[PDB]
Amino acid sequence: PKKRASNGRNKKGRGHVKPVRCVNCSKSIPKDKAIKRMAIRNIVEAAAVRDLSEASVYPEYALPKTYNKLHYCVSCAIHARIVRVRSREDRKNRAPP
Amino acid sequence: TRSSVLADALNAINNAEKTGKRQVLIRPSSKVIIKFLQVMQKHGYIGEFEYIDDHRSGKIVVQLNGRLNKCGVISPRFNVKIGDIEKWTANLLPARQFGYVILTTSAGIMDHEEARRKHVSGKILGFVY
Amino acid sequence: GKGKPRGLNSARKLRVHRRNNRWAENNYKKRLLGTAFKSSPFGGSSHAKGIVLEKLGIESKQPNSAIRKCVRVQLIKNGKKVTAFVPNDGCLNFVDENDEVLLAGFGRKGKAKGDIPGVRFKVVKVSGVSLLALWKEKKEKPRS
Amino acid sequence: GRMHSAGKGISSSAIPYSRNAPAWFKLSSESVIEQIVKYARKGLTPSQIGVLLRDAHGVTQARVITGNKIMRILKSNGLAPEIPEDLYYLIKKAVSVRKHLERNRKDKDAKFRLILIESRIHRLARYYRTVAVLPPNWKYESATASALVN
RNA sequence: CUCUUAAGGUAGCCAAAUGCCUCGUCAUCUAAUUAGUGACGCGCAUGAAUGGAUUAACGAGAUUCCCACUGUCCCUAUCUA
RNA sequence: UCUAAGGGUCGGGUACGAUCAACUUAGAACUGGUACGGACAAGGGGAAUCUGACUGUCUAAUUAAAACAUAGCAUUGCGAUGGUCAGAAAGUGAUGUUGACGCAAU
RNA sequence: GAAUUUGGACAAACUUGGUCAUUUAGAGGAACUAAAAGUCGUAACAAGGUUUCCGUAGGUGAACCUGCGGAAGGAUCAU
RNA sequence: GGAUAGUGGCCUACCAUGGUUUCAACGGGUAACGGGGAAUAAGGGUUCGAUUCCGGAGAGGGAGCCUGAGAAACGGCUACCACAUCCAAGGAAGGCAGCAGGCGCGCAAAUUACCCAAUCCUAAUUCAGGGAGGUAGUGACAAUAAAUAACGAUACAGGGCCCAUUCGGGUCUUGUAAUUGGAAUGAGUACAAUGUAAAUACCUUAACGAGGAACAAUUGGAGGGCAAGUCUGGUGCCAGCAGCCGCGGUAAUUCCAGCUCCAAUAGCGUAUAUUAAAGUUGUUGCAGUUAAAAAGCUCGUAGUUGAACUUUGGGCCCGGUUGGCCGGUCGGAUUUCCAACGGGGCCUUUCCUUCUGGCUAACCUUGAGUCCUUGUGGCUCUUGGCGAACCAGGACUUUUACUUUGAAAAAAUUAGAGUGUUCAAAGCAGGCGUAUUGCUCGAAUAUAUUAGCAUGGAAUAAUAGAAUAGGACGUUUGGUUCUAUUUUGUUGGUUUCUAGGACCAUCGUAAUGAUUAAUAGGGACGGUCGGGGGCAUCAGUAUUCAAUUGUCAGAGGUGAAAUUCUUGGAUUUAUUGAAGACUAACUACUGCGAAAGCAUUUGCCAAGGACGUUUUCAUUAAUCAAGAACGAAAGUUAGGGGAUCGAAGAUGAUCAGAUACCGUCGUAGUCUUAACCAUAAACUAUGCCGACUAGGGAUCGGGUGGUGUUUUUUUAAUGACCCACUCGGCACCUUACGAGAAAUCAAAGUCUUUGGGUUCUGGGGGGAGUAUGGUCGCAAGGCUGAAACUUAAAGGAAUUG
Repeated sequence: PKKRASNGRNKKGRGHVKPVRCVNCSKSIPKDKAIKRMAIRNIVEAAAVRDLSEASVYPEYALPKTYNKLHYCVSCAIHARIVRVRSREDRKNRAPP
Repeated sequence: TRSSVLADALNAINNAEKTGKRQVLIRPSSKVIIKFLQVMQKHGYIGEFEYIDDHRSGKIVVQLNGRLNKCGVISPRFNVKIGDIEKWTANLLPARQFGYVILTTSAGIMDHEEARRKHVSGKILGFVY
Repeated sequence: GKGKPRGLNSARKLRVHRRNNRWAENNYKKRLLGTAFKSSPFGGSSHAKGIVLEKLGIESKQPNSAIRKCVRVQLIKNGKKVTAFVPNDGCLNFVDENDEVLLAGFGRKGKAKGDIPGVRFKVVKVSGVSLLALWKEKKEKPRS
Repeated sequence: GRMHSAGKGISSSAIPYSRNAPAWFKLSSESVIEQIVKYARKGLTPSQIGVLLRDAHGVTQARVITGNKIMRILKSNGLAPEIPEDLYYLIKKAVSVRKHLERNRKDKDAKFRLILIESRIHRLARYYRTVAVLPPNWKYESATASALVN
C-alpha cells in the first residue's frame, strides 16, 4: 500500500534582507542575525595623548575619533568578541552591560 | 463569514461563563437564538435577558447567573428520528436526570423531554447543562 | 473546524477521503484481492509442501551466536526456493537430501522470528510424518 | 477579510437609527428628486450624485429623504445607464491596466493585478446574469474591452 | 610503496570498416553459424573538432535474419522468333 | 437499367414558375462458367547492425562510394603609406563598383 | 412426398493479423537488503576540530569537497 | 412499423444529430451472481456470505434446433472445436458442476454400502418409479450432557452441634496415615426384547464385568508479560529455546532430561484468515511547531458551506392524560375539587382551498316542556335555518429536503413467551382423565436502515410570486372566439335568446405593489502612506586597469613559510581617464508586496493597503480536486557585457596521504537582452475565512479632539510635538485563566464538559521519493508515483551524568 517519513524544529525572522560580509572572516550573513558592534575610538591611545599634546602646534588642537560599524558572523563573534554564551533564562534578556 | 450566528453566540456565552461573568454582548441575534434563550431561561440556566435593537442586526445582552456549566451547538444540524434522541442524550449530556439537548421540530424549538412528551422530532441544534 | 468537512450533504467527500486514506496497511490489500496470490511464497495458504534441496547452517543475529540448522525447500506449486527452519534439537539428522516436507509460517504473520535472519517457515512434517514424533521417538520415519 | 488583498479593514459608513426624520430638514419631496434628475442629466453615477447632493446640499440619505433609492429613481425616469455602475467602473479600470501592460513587458505585478480584477469582473457578471440586470449570454473579454467602455 | 615523464588516455565507445593472438569467452538467431546480433573488455595498435558518442529522415552504399514469392537448385523438359 | 445530389439565365398585381447545359460523386437493383486497374501500364514488405546527416558533385573509356561538397561550429591574419594574391617591368594589376554583420587563409 | 438443389438470415469453427490483461526465460548490467568479529580511511554528533543542513552545478578511490543563494534544526534571542 | 405470445433501434428503410460524462461516465481489475443472513460488537462500525425459491444460469467450449402450453433442454438431437472409448480398420458411441469416487493441487474433505417405511413428487395415477430423499458406515468441521473413582472403621490431630449433668456417651464433620475392609457402578461384551423398511446403535434388561503392574488423561507451560521452582543431573554463545523482551561462553529461577508443581482437560496446542483490543481509519472520533503531516505563493471551475428579516403573541371556552381528601366499595375504583402536561375549538383586521349543491347536519327551527339540591352537576322532542360530518362533481390551490403515524413490509436465523428432550444443545411439543370405544391449552410476541406509498406537523433549510406592471380581485360595460344537454312536431340545416370556454377592451376596488443596508462583500470619491512594480534618467564611492607621476628596495601572504612579482622601478602618494560593480554609513524585534523579494536622485506609467465617509450596490460571499499567473539561488539556449568575487582547473604550502580547509592566479558564472527552467531549511519547517476570552506598555499609517507646546509674519494655515482616545498593521513584555509529551503557546486557547465553515496532507522505520508507466522540459531535471524484500525499534521532548 503506502508508507514513509520525517521533518523538524523552529525560529523567527521577517521575510528577506540582503547580507553583509563578515568584517573578520568574509562569511556571508543577513542583518536580523547580523551581530554588529560600533568601533568608536580615538586615533590616539591613553599613552599617546601626552606625547602628542606636547608636540602639538595649535592651542586646543582637535583629537577626532575613528568611527566604524563592524559586522560579525556569529562563529567569529564567539572566537573573540563580547558574545560568549548564557543560561536558559539569561538568553532571553536584551540589556547590554 | 459567520457560518452560524447561533453557534458564535453560544460560544461567547460559554466563554463568558468560564471567565465567571454575569453579562454578554452577543450578536447578531435570530428568532432561533431567542427561542433557545426561552428554553434556557425556562430551565433556570440563564437569568432574565434584554434583546437590544439596532434596525439591521439586533444584538442581545444576556444577564447570565452562573448555574450554566456548558451550552453548545451541534453543526451540522442533523435529522433525528425519536428513536435516535436517546443516543444523543447518552452521548453529549453529562447525566440522565438533567441536561437538555435542545432541538427544532415542526411544533417548535424546545428541549428533548418536551419533544418526547409532545411525541415529535425533526432536527438537532445543540445542548445546555 | 478540525480539518475535515462537517457538511450535511458532504458524505461523498468523506467516504472518498477514507477510500484514499485507508491505504496504509499491508493487510488492506489482503482483504480486496490478495497479495498472497500474485506475489509471496505461500499462495494464500496456511501450510506449503516442497522438496529439500540442501541443508543449511545460518549464523544467528546479535547478541546471540549459534548455527541454526535450516533447509532450502523448493516448493511444489510455485517452485520458489525458500529457506525453512528445523524445530527441536537434532532433527536436521532425520531429514535427507531431496525429501518431501510440509512447511508452516514461523509465527509472526510472515516476517522473521528472533535471531534467525531471512528464514520465515518452520518445518512441521517430513516424508508424511511430524518432526515432533521423530524427535520424541513415538513413530519412526517411513523409509518405504 | 477582503476578496483578494491580505488586509482586514472595516472602514465603513454607519447609517444612524433614524429612518424617518431628519426633523431639522426643510424642503419638499419633489425638490430632491428634481435635483437628482438634474445631475443624472448632467451625466454622473448614482454614487457620485449621492455624494454631491449630500455634501453640498441637504439630502442625508436618498431613502430617508424620498421613499426610494437613487438607482430606482433613475430607472423610473429612463436615465439608468446601460450596465451597472460598479461593474462599469471595474471594466474601465481593467481596460486602463491592460493598456498600461501593452506598453510594458518585464512587469509582472501589474499583470497579476489585472488578472485579479478580471476575476472580480467575472464574478460580478455571474451575479448580474443570475439576477438578470445584464443580458444573459453577455460576457466581458480582453479583445473587445475598449469597445465596451462606450 | 616505487622508477618515470611535457603529460601518462579523461568522458565516452569496441574483437567496431580500428583486435595480431582469434573461429576471443558468454548469451541470442539455426537441426548444425569463422556470418549477424547483444554482452564482456588492462584495447598487439579505440578515443574527443588528426572531432568522441548518439541518432529522426534520406541511401542505385556495406551487411544478417524473417514473411511473401520464384526453374537459382533438386531435375531438367518444352515452345516462339 | 435506374435513382439521388451537386448548377446558368429569365420571371414577381407594388413563397416559388419556365427553361438551358455540363461533368463529378454516391446509392440501388438486374446480370455473367467469380470474370472485372481483365491488354497495356504498375511499389515487394518487414526486423536489425555498419556508415555518411540530408538534396547535390566526381575518376568523360572498369571505381558513383563510406570519397568531394554543404549548411552549422571553430580558428587565424587584415583599418588601405594596409592584408591575400598577380606581374619581366610598368605613372601596372585581382580581391575592389570592396571596409571588420567585409575580404583573405585554414 | 425422401434425396437433392436457388437464395437468405443465425452462425460454431479454423487461418490471419490487430489488440487488452496476466505470468515468465534471459548472457550481461546496476541496485537494495541482511550476515560476531573482512580492507580503506574517519564523514556527522561536542566550535568533532573547516559550524551543520537545504537547493542546485561541477569535481573527486570512498566517505565527501567546492561554488552561488537560503535556513538555523547555531556556537548569537542583546547597544 | 414486421417479428414476437405482446412492448420497444428487437431489427433496419427514410430523416434527424443526438445519448452519456469529475454528482466518476467509458475502460481495467476482482482470490465478485446476488440478497435473506454469519462472525464480532457500549454506541458507531469492520469483515464474511461457495452451500434446496428470480434473467444470466450452466451441463467440456461455443453456436443452431425440433418436439411441446412450457426447453435454446443437455440423465434430447445437429454440427464444429478440444480431448478421449471399441474393433474381424470397413465403421460405431460419448459426455459425470445427480451417487460412487480423487490424478496432479494439495493446507484440505467419506461406502463402487441398504431402502422407498417415512418426506414428498410424476404417471392414464391409493397398487409402479425416484442415489430427489431416507438409512446407516466413514466422521475429534462444529455444538450438548459428560466417567476416569466413591465410603467407612481403625491410628492420630482438630472443628462445629445434643443432653447444658461433673472427664459420660454421642448423631457428626476437616484433615493426615508401606492401617485395612466390605460396597456402587459404567465402558465393555449380551439370553432377551425394543428399535427399523430390514438391520446397527441408543433408551430397558437377565449373565459375566476395579484394587492398581489396573478399566493408567492427555496437551502445553513453570525469568517477565501471564498461574506455577534463589530443586537435582547434564550442557559450556556449543547444541538448543525464545510470538516480544531475552536465556546458553564451567554454579542456567528459560536449553537436554529427571523431580515437583500450574493451566485447560477428552481435548489441548500449532499455522494462516479475519473481529475486538484499534480513538493504530477517527461521522460519532485521531494527528499535522519539532515527533508521520500545511501543498512556495496567489487565482480559479466543480463540490461543500453561506448575515438578519415575513402572526409573534393576548384572550374566552371545551374536553383528555395525570397527580389527592372522599376509600361513600369490601390490599379493587368511581366524580366533583386546588396545579402540571401536551390537546381541540372560537375571538382578537387571520378563506383558517373551495365554486354548483342536494341530507341541509349540529339548527332565529319551540307545537303547551320538567320523575332536576334556586346556585346550570344533567338521561328527556315538535309542522319548516349557514354544503362535507356523508357522498356527487369540477376551478386551481409555490417546488421539495425534514419528521410523526399506518400499512406493505416471505420463512429458518436474531432477541424472546411457554413446555420433561432423564437435564441440556435443541425440538415444537405436549398436558389431564371418571387410563369404560375420552377431555383440552399451544406452536405467541418484537425486529425489517435506504428507497416507493399514503398520512398529520409546519419550526428549521432551500425556491418562485406585483417593478420599461402584458399584476390580483369585479356587482361594471361593448365585444372576439369556442362549446353545448334539453325543448320548438320528431332525426337532421342554419338560427334568437339561453348557460357556460377562453381571449381582448376602456372604466370600477384596495394604505395600489420595491424588508433590511449585516462591526459580510464589492464599487466610487477624499487627501495621505510606502526600500510595492514597470519604464527610463541622476549621483555615489570604492575595486581593477591605464597614462601622468613622486619616490625608493624588498611588496603580496598567512599560525608560520612558500607560489608570486621585483631598479625592462616595482608595492607606494598626488593629477586625470575607462569599464563594469554594488546602493555603505543612516538601517532598527523599522516599511511595502500574494509570495519570491525590494533600499541613491528625478520624471512618466498604471496599481494597492489602511483610514475618512447620514456616498452607492444589494448577498453579490469563505474556502477550493481540475485548470492557470508569478515563483530566490544555481543551471540551459543565442546575443551582448565580461571590472571584482569566483564550481572546474593550475598551483605553493599543510600533512602519513590532500586533487580539502590556508594562499596566488583563473575558464563557466556573477551583470543584461529575449527565451527556457520550477526546485529551496521557498522557515513564523505553524493552512485560509469568522467569532469569543487576560493585562501592559512601545511602535508604523491614517482619523478624532484638546483655551495644550513648538515653528514663521508675536499672532495667521499647515507641518512637528505633547496628551487622551479610537481603527488596521510589523511586533513585543508579564502571567498562565486555559493548552500541551514537554520545550513552549495570547494563540498551538475556547477539544473526552469531545461538532463555527472549508481545502490539503500522515498513519513504525527502511526499501524510496527509488523502479515502472504516464506527463512537462532542448537538456539538467520536474510533477504523478508502487512493489518484492527487510527490520524492533527509528524518532520527539526533556532528566541527570
